[PDB]
This record gives sequence, structure tokens and C-alpha cells, in this order.
Amino acid sequence: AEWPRKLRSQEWYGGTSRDVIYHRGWLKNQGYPHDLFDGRPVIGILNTWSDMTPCNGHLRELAEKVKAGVWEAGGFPLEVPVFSASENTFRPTAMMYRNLAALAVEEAIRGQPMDGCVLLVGCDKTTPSLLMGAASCDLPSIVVTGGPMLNGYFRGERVGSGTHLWKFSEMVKAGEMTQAEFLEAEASMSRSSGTCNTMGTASTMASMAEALGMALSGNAAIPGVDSRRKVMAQLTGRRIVQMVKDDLKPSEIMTKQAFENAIRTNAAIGGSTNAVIHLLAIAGRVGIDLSLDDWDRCGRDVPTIVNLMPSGKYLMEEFFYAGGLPVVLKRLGEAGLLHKDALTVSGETVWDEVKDVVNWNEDVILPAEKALTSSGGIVVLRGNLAPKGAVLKPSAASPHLLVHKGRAVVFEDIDDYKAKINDDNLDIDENCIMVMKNCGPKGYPGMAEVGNMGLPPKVLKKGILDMVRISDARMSGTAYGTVVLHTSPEAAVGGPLAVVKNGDMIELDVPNRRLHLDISDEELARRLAEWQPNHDLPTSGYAFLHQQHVEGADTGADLDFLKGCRGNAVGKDSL
Amino acid sequence: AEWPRKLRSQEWYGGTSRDVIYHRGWLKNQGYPHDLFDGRPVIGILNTWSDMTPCNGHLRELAEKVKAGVWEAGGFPLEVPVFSASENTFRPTAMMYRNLAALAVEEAIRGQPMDGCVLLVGCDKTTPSLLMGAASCDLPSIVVTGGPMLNGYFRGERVGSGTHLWKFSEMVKAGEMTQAEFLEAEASMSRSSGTCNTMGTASTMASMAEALGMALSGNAAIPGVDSRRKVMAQLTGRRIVQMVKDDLKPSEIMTKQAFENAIRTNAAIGGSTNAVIHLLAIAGRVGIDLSLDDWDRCGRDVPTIVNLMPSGKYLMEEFFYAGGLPVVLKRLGEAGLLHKDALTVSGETVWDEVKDVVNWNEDVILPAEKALTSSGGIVVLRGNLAPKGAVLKPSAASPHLLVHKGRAVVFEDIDDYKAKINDDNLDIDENCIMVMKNCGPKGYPGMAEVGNMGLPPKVLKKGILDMVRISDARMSGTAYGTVVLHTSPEAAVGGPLAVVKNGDMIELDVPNRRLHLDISDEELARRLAEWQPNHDLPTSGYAFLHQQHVEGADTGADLDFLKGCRGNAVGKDSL
Amino acid sequence: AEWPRKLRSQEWYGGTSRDVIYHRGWLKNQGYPHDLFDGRPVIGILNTWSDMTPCNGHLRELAEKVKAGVWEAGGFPLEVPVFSASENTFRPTAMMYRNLAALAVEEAIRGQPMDGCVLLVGCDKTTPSLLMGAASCDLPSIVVTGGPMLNGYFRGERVGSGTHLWKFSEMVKAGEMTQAEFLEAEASMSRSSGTCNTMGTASTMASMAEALGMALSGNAAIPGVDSRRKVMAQLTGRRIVQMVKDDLKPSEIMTKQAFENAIRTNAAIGGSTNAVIHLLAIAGRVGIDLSLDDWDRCGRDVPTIVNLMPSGKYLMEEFFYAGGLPVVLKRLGEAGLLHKDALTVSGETVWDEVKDVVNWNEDVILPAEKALTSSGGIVVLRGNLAPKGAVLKPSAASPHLLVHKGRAVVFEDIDDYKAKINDDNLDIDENCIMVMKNCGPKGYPGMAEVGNMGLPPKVLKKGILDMVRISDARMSGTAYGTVVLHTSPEAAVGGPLAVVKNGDMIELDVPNRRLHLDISDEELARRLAEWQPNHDLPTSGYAFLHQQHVEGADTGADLDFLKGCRGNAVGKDSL
Ligand code: FES
Ligand code: FES
Ligand code: FES
Ligand SMILES: [Mg+2]
Ligand SMILES: [Mg+2]
Ligand SMILES: [Mg+2]
Repeated sequence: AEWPRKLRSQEWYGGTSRDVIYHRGWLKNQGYPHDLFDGRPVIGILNTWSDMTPCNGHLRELAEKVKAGVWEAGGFPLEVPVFSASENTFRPTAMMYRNLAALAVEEAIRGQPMDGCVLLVGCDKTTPSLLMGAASCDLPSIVVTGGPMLNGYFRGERVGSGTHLWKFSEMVKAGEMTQAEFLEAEASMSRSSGTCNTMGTASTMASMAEALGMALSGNAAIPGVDSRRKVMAQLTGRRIVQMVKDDLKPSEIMTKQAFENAIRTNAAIGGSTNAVIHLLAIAGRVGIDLSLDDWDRCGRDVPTIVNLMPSGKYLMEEFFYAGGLPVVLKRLGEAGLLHKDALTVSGETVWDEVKDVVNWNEDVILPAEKALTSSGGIVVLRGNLAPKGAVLKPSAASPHLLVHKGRAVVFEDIDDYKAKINDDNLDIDENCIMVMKNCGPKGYPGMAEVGNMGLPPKVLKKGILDMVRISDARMSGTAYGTVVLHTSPEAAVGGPLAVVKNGDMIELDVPNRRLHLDISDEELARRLAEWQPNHDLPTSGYAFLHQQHVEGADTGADLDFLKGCRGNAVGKDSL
Repeated sequence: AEWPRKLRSQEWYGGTSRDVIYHRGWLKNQGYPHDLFDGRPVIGILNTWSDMTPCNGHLRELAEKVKAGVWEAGGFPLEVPVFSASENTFRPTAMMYRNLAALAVEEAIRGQPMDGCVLLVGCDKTTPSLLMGAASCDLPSIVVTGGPMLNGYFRGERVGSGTHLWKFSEMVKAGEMTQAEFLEAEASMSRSSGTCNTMGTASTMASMAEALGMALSGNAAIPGVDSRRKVMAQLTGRRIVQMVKDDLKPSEIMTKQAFENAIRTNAAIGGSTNAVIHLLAIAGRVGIDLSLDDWDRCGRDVPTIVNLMPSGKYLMEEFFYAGGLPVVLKRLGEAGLLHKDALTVSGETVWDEVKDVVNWNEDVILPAEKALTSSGGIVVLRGNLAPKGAVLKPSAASPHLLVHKGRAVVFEDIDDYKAKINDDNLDIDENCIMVMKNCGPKGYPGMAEVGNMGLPPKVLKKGILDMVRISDARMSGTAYGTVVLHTSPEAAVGGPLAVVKNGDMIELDVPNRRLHLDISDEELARRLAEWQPNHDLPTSGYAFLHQQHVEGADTGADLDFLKGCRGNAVGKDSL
Repeated sequence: AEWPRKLRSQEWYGGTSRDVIYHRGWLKNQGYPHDLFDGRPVIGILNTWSDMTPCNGHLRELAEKVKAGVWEAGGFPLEVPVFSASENTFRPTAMMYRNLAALAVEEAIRGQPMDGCVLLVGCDKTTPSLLMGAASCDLPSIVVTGGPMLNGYFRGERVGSGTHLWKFSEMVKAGEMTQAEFLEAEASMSRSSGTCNTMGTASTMASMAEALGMALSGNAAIPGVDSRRKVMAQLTGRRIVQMVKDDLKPSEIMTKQAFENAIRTNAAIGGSTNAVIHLLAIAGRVGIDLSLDDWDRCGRDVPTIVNLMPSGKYLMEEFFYAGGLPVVLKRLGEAGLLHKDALTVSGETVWDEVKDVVNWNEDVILPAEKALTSSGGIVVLRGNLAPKGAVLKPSAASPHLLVHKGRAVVFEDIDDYKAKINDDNLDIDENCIMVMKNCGPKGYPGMAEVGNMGLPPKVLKKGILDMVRISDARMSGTAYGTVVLHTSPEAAVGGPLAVVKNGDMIELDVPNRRLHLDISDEELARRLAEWQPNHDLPTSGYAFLHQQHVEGADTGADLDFLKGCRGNAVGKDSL
């Protein structure tokens, strides 16, 4: 596009009408030179900082670095806080507030005199909520990630965010650790400012951001407190001004190719199962046709080569010193698995960004023959038990359980699980299949990370730590096990998983992508004909709104009316 | 000056040596793009903010604005706290520490990789101490003034910072007010963030710096919380980068013409007497030839026209709304009393910055025919009693006492004064002459603002509020009365003032600039013969340093070994 | 100590006089409830933060954490920036300004209404300068250390702060490495906020302050960006308030035993040679008699068990995770080498603080029988060549060189060596004694860190990296080799070292603490008798102050008029 030209902020700040004396005159009450309003690019810095989002606790400092970049680059920077859907404070689950955050972000961008956006995110759900909202305006935008925490440690041994909460609490159930030992691990578990240091949802959506092209190369793995995270922020501030002038919009970056790059990247890094739901959501805002079948297709025969927990051994620091995601993207290109000419916010293709990087540790970023799995992509299972799809993370499942048939042990909701799971009389053993209902988008409500249900203590004491588990919930990106997730449609809407009865037999078969309830079709229609809701039914509030409008996990669990891209047209004026 | 060129900051940050890797490499630990060390101007922003300098309490917010401007102009901003000699916390008196703060500032500038300086100041002694430090280096520098507080308000009346502290405290012991009522005025007295709102030292020094050309036009009177003060700071951050490229140095702005512009401006505004001391010290560092007589000469027949406490009626807000110092300066050029071609930090002559401005309240900036005084300049008296000079602020004195003769009532030090003044048995009437010694630079120590002695209560209860007062002390810029100050040599070093005796007659003659002790030259000669120095001289500490090196107030009371300009040659390196 | 009682801040802020109405009314312009002036402890938070002290980059965040603690404990926190003698910026050498900064710190304490102090330090010379300053007032004070940077890395390997600086630049001279390779490591060398991460001066002075009891247990090794740094700062804020109420003064803490504890801790951790100078300076302000001989006696037979560069293999991170200084202090006590009853700022004895900690890594905090050295204490050599003492750090020297005789190669000043060192025709071998003069306190001036002269490139290429080097300079605490330092008296004040000529025989016998010039008493007699002092002594500014008053390195290189403790009596009032 051509420059100079009238950007949308001049609808507020250019000219001489009483309307612009009002807008420009009132903002000057903070000491701004008059020429800031001359039509140079006005940059919104959307900031999800918050004392109650501790994973992003340093993003105010990151914001100052972005500002200096905009100043240098000739723009007018302005910081705008936005909804921070913090993973560790929000109950019933931060997943419930992702759409709300996206709503507020979209309105905050379109409603106000900003020409381009910088999106400062970190904790799990902040990255997709802000990308969803900016995609619905399609103004030039760029991601700055806060970064992982440093390695935690306990008893001279490496500890990873989340993954060891599962390990320790199971160990405690198995009699291999006391709750007091667990407590002492607390102080050194999260011990710098940043996001979970395993390959959880935070680290995955940072990789997805980088691999879509929405952040400068290297953005994903730089530790939160590392000097170069602040360099990257300043340089992002410089770039965005230039991006506005050129008019490099999100819709030119996140192409079908870009989404396929991010999908094969999730296989390579052992990405979290929530990337499936978020990438779908984000694509539904950009306007790209993207389905569960693209996920399954693209991740097939892509080895998981990044050696981090929960699938592997190390944490985010090692991955960063190994060279980070640009080394994964070079590999994907080297193996012919990359759209090399995808565009990035830098204005270079992904290949031209990464072509010359170096793997500094083949124990962290593995050679293709020593991968954790030769087909690392998440698998989509279908069948009468999950007619709209269900997913599993192969890089952290048990091989002997990937095909398995056992007797169903049913929990009607999460409170049903917590009541029975420790009962020593619970009729369950290691061959059984644990099934849980009503933990989906409408059922939980919010689709909580509870599908990685803990094992019966009496199985754990035989030294068995895995079992086939099925639910319509999610699990943490930090979790592991042979867990079948996102079962669609969810029970709370009369999907077949609502009618599963104890004793029923179920067949899992990953190679044939098959999830089967072994009852006749007559018995199924009969059970389903008697379905009813067995979950909470809100009468008002945002909970009501969510209950009425949230789609299923198989499409991204967006709100139906919030789908797609609504543009950035300035409204009528306010006076 | 050649641009581009290698600036002194490149001695630390330019090239590929082991030494440059150390220096550049370490600063980089804060997140700085490598191109910031490529030779752009590095701008040190010297901040006198401290939680214990309340008058300067908003300087952090101002420093951020200076940084923004620097980034804009393409320099490299680095904030650098420096000693803040707060007038209302430091005891025995901030004056003692003025030189200490100029020493620290001078070394902080030369010892580190600044190419130009920004001087963030406010409270009384911060302005002179930072200007003294920078003059001794002569790197491109520029001033940002903190700004005066809003008006105080007690019982619907205007209350002024300082001036009403003396008015109220004398009314208390006159029997016209109670301390209880004095205390009620407290919280509405100093009720915004900034300096004293009268025409005191901070308002005078702010004007001095503008009048010298060391600060952008309009700097002195903007209220501290007025949004146009932050605008001023941002524009100053832009322009310091350009002065470094151009090499606009302090020696080039503070010429002799500049200093006379300053002296004539001080008479026009009825400025603080401390302006005399501070300005002699500053010219002491630039190396300009400036003397007491220059002061008497230049303020002669310059009418005081700024109707502000303590000479006049209103406060700094009123001054700012009428037009601030630019009006005053223009009137000086219209009157033939301005060096119109003296150059300023802006690159323009002073006349060019002021010649078009508009006086918006002649009740505040008075026309010459209504001037508070016809000869507004501070006067210098000489005579056997002050061989090296004493000063008096006529625009806040009583005309009928400017020629007076009377009986000496003599106080040996400040304890003796406090011990005697309120004694109704003291032989004193309104026609006597109050004399105090041992309050000078070495005597007090530090030359405290105690020269405006309170009158004896019994005189005050006659409705009388002015008597002639002589001492070696200073007085606040906010004080008033017919007060003879800065008497040199001070008693502590054996000046004539030391041998004045109760009952001696003294003659004050201001038109003839005479201050005469009426005793025979043989009698004064022998009285001095028995003079002995003070006891309990400080044997160690800064107090020791000050006792050995401070000069008399007749020259600026700098330290003898700190006079002059030592330049800005980079030192040897530390490895 | 009685509580409640009148603290010294009430001299400014208690009661009803106009003097107090001025002090208290003016600070209230920043918005403080009246009751904050009720006499609760006013805590001065002395901050050495500065954009030009990048090693202390985060101390503003730490200051806020301290304030919060002071609020919680019921005090009135006020932050006061103070001189910041940044090692990586100041030139000629930050050591020149260590006393300047102590001067400022002292006056800012006694001159303002603070009842207690928190010292926020990091970079080498900040820790000692605020400790000297606070020692000369004796108000209750407590230290907060910034903390070290995270490990650096190059080519997947660990790089140490400063230590790898000397290492790499010597490999370039010996042909094993290019300047351009050197430059690549720079971006990953200093990669988080904090101090040098070897066992250098900052690490050592932080350890000395914990060893002294002047800082809370664990204070020393917590990295800058580690979340327990912020906890410690808030815990310190709480504690100082109580210290003021109890009146726990530094003279109560920094006892002879406490200094012994510090000297022995230095040996155990292989600390910097600069601790010898800084500890004596600090003792000179407290009034405790302490000598170079105390040093030699106390470190004898104390093995260095901390296996960090430059002496060992690892960095501060690993030291932190092994258990830090508490584990070291604990071991001294287990070996009978600890004053277990020395009292700390917490009101507990050191042994009571550390007696239960756990060594979490025997490779980093070694067992005695695996120590780097069995007698790790710094050694004090005497002899005709250093009649007043010289020092050497055994834990990082070559043992075959601790008893050696050789021909002297004499550089008369740092410019002399800089011109001679890389000339292949320089007559020198791996058995000569590199001697260099005129780098002492007065000579450099400021006693730069240059005693560890880079070897002759032709020797380095034979694969030799160590030679006996002797001077009156310091070296970096990150330095290694068989280096003799602080040779007293210095050459510039006519000490023997001044007169060595090439070819003189010098003997170094460390086990016998002897350093000998092999010439006749008469020939040395004659040599000195015709010695002239340096020409071009500085005649103004701080350089003159320094030339006139700095004592020798053998007493800590204070200024003579600053030694001792002048207390905290509030001065006369300013009005
Ligand atoms: S809890 Fe915030 S990233 Fe996991
Ligand atoms: S006390 Fe600060 S300007 Fe008067
Ligand atoms: S340069 Fe600051 S600790 Fe080394
Ligand atoms: Mg999550
Ligand atoms: Mg004053
Ligand atoms: Mg050092």
C-alpha cells in the first residue's frame, strides 16, 4: 500500500473539526507533542499483564521495551490492558473465559484510534484469545510472548511445570511419596517470571504463534527473564510501525499453508492437545477452512523430535539453548514437510528466516532416527462413540495401550469421579477403561483439564501408571498418558458418550483411528432416545450466554455469533 | 560540527576489542538492540528525584518523557540518579551540600559514557548544583525544571509556600494567630507535586536557567502537574540529541551577555537573594568573569514588575497564566536592557524566542508605570562592616528603612538569638539594628537561611513588622523585610562583623550603597586584634572538607579546589 | 531498647512548631496520611539503581518489594537514590569513586530524617561504598544483594562472566581463536539482569555481607531474576522496621568475630583479592582494628571448597542450587572454624541460621579431602620489595610457581606494558617476573584492575598460560594466575617497587610469605634516595581531592579524613 496515507486513527485526530479538537485535545492532557497526531502510525499495545496472571508478571516491563521500539520507528505507542484469562487463578477453568477475552479484545481494537497492534501474551489462554480478537479486526498485528519460567529443581533433580504435579500426586497415591515431601517441592517449582517450562499449552501456542508467522523468528523459546526477550520486544515495537505503513495484515500471514506449518510443528515439538482447539478457533476468525481431518492428515509420519516433558526429558531452557523452534522449522523444511514460502510479519518467508540456524544439542532436538515417535502428530479418532471426533497425543501415550479393548468404568461427572476413584471397593482394574461425562464446553462448564483422570490407587501399587481414559474434557498440555480427549459431541448435548453404561465394552485402535462402543445400534438409539441434561443450567449471566452459544470442541469451541472477521471500519462518531 | 562523527561514548561502545566487548556486552544485559551502540548520541538523563525530595517527586514521570523524546530523535537514553540536595529534609541546611552534589554530578558525567546531558531539577539547590557540575564538563546540556506547586488555600485566602510561614509564625507571637490555627493551614499549604509557589529560590533558579538560555523557552513557570510540563520534557528529549550532533556546549550559551541577561531578569521578577550566590558559583565553573559589582551595576534601575509574593500579591500559577518569563524577557528587550542576540539551547537567540509573546494579565506582569519598585535589582553594600559586600532585596524591603541609623542589638550565634529574642527584658525597640554573627558558610556551618530574624514580640505587638537586620547568613527566597544578608567576610573567619558590640551605632544607606559601623578605625583595628577562631572545629568527615575549602559567599561559596572547568576527556580504561 | 521512644525522624516530623509544620507539610505534597509522621520508623531505602549500572538493573523492582515489607511492618518507607559506582562504566576505574560514593551515602543518611536503612547493592563497588557510608553513621542498616546473572553459554558450553573474558582474549593472542569468534559469544555472555556470575568481586562482596551478618541468611547467591530474590527483599523490608525499634546497630553486628568469620568465608569460597581492601575500609569505618596480618592468619589452612570459576569449574547458579553460602558457613562450623555465636541482622546467631541446611551437590560445594586447595586463604607477602604488604590468591594460582626466582621485566606504567607486550623482540621468557609500577591508588590513579597482565604472545604459543606478575594494581575478582598484587607502598609514593630495573632478581616464596628484591641494602638505599614523584599532579576537582588524601591499599585505600565513625546526631535546623 502507499505511504503517506490517511490511517484510521485520523478519523479521531486529523484536522480541525470540533470533533477532533475533542479527541485530540483530551488525549493531550497527558503531555503529548502536537505532531504525534500528524498521521504517523498509532500503535495499540494490548497487554495481558496482571498481578493475578503471575505467568505474565513481567509484561509491563516488556511493554516499556515495545514502546521504545515504536518511538524509534516513528510511531505513537499507547498501552491498552485487556482481559487476562489467567490459567491458574480462573475457576471453573480459564477455557471458559477465552471467548470473552477475544470479544473484549476485538471491540477494544476496533472501537479505538489504533492503526496496528502489539499483542503481549503468555499464560495458556492469552495467546489464542488475543489472536482470535485481532484476527476479527484484521488490522496489522504482531505477537510478543512473555516466555517460559526457568528450570525448577527438587532434591537435586529437574522439575517441570505441571508434569511433576501429576507425577508427585500419583506417587503420593501409590505410597511412594508423602504429601509433606510434595509441599517442600513447592518453593522451587515456579521460581522465575514466566509460563510453564514444559511443552504445555503456553509453550505450544508460542510455537504456534511463531510458526504461523505472527511473531519474529525465535519468539517462542526465549526464557521470560532472559536479556534477549527484551531485545525481541523492542525490535517488535520497531517492526509494527513499518507493518502499518505497508499494511501487512493478519489475513496475509495466516494462510492455509501457515496453518499446516503450525500443525506439522505441533507434531515435531510434541505439542499440547489444546493447540487443536485453539488453531481451529483462530482459523474460524481469519476465515480459513480448517478441520480435525487436516490435523490428523498433516501430523501423520511427522516424528516428535523435541525432547521435552511431558513426552520426553528436558525443559524449555534446554530447548532454547539448543536453538529453539527455528531449528525445528529448518528440519521440517529439510524433510520436505514445510511450506517454505509462507510469509511472516518480518516480511520474509519462514524458510528465509530459518534456513541457516544450527542445532546446538542433538540430545534436546533429536535426529530423525532417534525421535520419540515416528508419527508424532495428534491422532483423530472416530466411531459411534465419538461421531464428531476425539483426539490423543501419541508422543506421551503408552505403546501397548494404543490398541485395546476393555470394560467401561463410568463416572457421571467430575464429582462422581472424586467420590469413587479412591474407594478400594471400586470394581476396577488395569484392563478397564475409565469414562467421564459432562466435562465439555457446556457440561463442566468450560471444558476443564480433567480428562487425564488419576488412576485407582490399587492399580498404581502394581506399578501401573497408565490406563485408557476417555472423556469430553481436555487435559493439560503438560499431561501424559493414553488419554482420549475432546469427545464430540459432548455428553451435555446428547452425544453418545452420555449413554455409556458401566460394563459396556469399548475398543480403542489408534492405527485405524477408531473409537468404538460395543453395543448394537438399536440399543444406542434406545439409550439416546431417553437422554436428558444432567449438568448445571444457568438462568443468567455470562455463564448463561456461554451455555447458549458455545460450539463443540470439534470446531474450536468458539461462540457461534463471534465467528469470522468483522473488519476495522471506524464507527459513527460519539458527538 | 561534523555529523556523523565519533562521539566520546564510542570509547566504550565502538569497535571489536576485548574492552568494547566488556562494556557493550554488559549493558546489553538489559535488552538493548546492538545498533544502539553504533554511535548515535548517548544521552544521560540526570535525575534528582528522591522520595525525600518531595518538591521533585514527579521527576520519574518526567524522565520517562525525556526518554521518549530521545528515542524519537534517534539517540540512546540512559537515566542516571544523582545527589538531590533537598531543602526541606537536609540539616543543617541544603546549602552545605550544594557543593557535594556538584562534585558527584561532575564525576558521574565525565566518568561515564554520556555524549550529552539532561538536567532534571526543581528544589532550590538542585538547579545550581547540577548546572555547576555540567559546566565543569561542558558537554551539551539542557535543563528541565520540575515546576512549582499549585496555589495553597487557607480560609478562602491565598496561602503561599514559604511567605506565609513567616507571616503566620510572626502573627502567632504577635498574638493575632494561634499555633492551633497555624496547624490547620498545613494540609492545604503544600497540596500538589512541585516546588515552592512564591518567587523564591526554586522559582528564581528556574527563571535564571531559562534566562541564561539553558532551557527551552517557557520552562520556568509551567506548574509541576500541568500537562504542558511533560510536553516540555519530551521536546527536551528530542532536542538534546540534536545539540550533541551540533556540539552546542554550555560555554557557548553561558557567555557574559547570558549572565547579565540573568541579572537584569532577576530584578524584573524580584528574585531570591540566593540567586546571587548560586549565579557566582555557576560562572565560577563556566569560567566567566562575574562579580558582585556586576550584580549591583546591572540591576540598577530595572523595575520589578512581577506582582508575586513575597514582593507582590499573587503566586506562580498567576505568573504562568499571564505568560511566564518570556513576557518579562520581551519587556527587557523592549526596554533596551536585553542582549537580544544571546544564544539559547534551542539554536535561536533569546530575542527570537520571546519577541512575539503576549502579556495576558497586566495585574500580574505589571507595566513599568505600576512597577513594584523603580530600581528592582538586589543591591550590594560595602563599608568597614562588610569590606567584601552584603546584599539586600529592595523590592521586598521597607522604603523608610533604606536610610537608617540605630543602636546595635547583637546576637553571637543562632542559639544566642533564639535564647534572647523572646525575652521581654531585652533592650530593643523598632529603631534598633539586629546583628547576628557565626551563621556563614564556615560559621553555621553551611550558611543557613536565618538572616530574616523574627522581630522581638514587643515590637511586633506595636503593629510593627520590619526592622533592619544584618548577618552573615542567607534568607529564604520567600522571605521579606529590610534584611542585610551575605555579609563578607563572615564572623567565623574574622570579618569585621565579628567584633560588633551591643550599643555600637550602625548606618545603612542603600542609595549610596553604604554599610558603615560607626567606630574609629583604631578601635575596630584593635577589636580585631583579639579575635579568636571558633572552638570544636570538625576534625573529620565531609564537615571537615567543607571547613577547609569553602569560599566566602561574596564569590559563590564554592570549594576552592572545585572552581573552573575540567573538561570531558575520557579517562584511561579499567582493563 | 525502649519502645515506643522518640526516634531521630521526630526531630523533623514530630509536634507542632513551625519548623515541623514546614518539614511535615512539604513531604505531604506527595500524598501521605498524617499518622505516618507519628514516630513510627522512617526507613531510608538507599538504591544504587541506574541505567548506567546495568548489573543492578532490577533494583527498582526490589525497592518496591522492600517498601511493601516496610508498610506491612508499620514503618514509613522512602526511597533515596545514591551514587552508583558501576564497574563496567566508570573510567579511569570505579575504585576511584568508591570513596566519593561512601562520602555521599554518609551525608545523605545523617543529613535526612531516616531512622534506619536498607542498602540495595550489586556491582563490585556498590556493596562496600554503602557499607562504609552506613558504618560511619551507625544507624541500624541491612543489605539487599541484587544477585548474579544466569550462566552464559557459547557453542553449547558454559561461559563465565569476566573469567572467560581473560581466557578468550588470551587464546586470540595465542592463535587458538579469532577476534570474530570472540565477538559471537558476546550476545550470550551477559544474558539476564544481575552481577558477574563467577566468584568475582560482586559475588565475593555479597558473600562478605552475609558472612558479616549484615544481610539475611541466603542473601548472597540467589540469582537476580530468581523469584526468591524478591521474597528476600520483602522479608528485609519487614525486618529493618523491627531492627529500628530494637536499635540493632552495625557496631553490634560487625564485631571482630564477624570480621574473622568473613575472612574465613573468603578462603572457603576462593574469593576476590579485592575483599582484602574493601573489608579493611569497612572495618576502618566501624572502628574495629583489622590488619593485613589478621587476613594472613585467619585464612591459613582454610581449604577452598566452592568449585566455581575462576578458581574452579562452575558458576553462581550451581552454587545457589547446592545450598549457597549457608552451606559453606555451616561447614566452617563443623570444622571448628566459626564464631557460631556472632549475631546477625535477624537477631539470630549465624550458626543458628545455617546449622540445619543441606549440601545438595558435592561436586560444587566440595568435601574437604577434595578441596581445590588445603590453604585457600589469600596470602600476605612481605619483604624489602613490599615493606607494607602484598597479596596473592592461592586457590587460582599455579602451584609450581608459588616458589620461584626470576629475572625482572619492568614496565613503568600501563602504557609502557601496552606498547611492549606484543613485541616479539621483548626480551622475556616463561621464567621472567613481569613487574609493573604506577598503577596504585595515587598512581593510576584509582588502582585499576591490571595486575594480571596478559602474557607475552610468544610464551602463550608454547602453551604456557601462567607467569609470576607483580605490581601495585588490583586485579579482577574473576582473574587467575600467579599474580602478586596491592604492593605497598605504591610506586607513585616512593615505595621500593618504584626502583626495580630490568634484570633485577626477584624471589617469591609463598609458604614463607616472603617477596624479595635481590639487591644490596645500600643499592636499594641509593636507588630510592634519587627518586622523583610523578609530574602533572592534578591541581583541581575530585582528582586533586583524591591525590591529596587516599591512603594505601594496605589499609583499604580510604580517604584519611573519612576514617572512623561520626555517628548520627541530628544537626542544627535549616530555619
Ligand atoms: S499456569 Fe500460566 S502458563 Fe501454565
Ligand atoms: S523546599 Fe523545595 S522549593 Fe522550597
Ligand atoms: S561488572 Fe558489575 S558485577 Fe562485574
Ligand atoms: Mg492449560
Ligand atoms: Mg531556599
Ligand atoms: Mg572488579
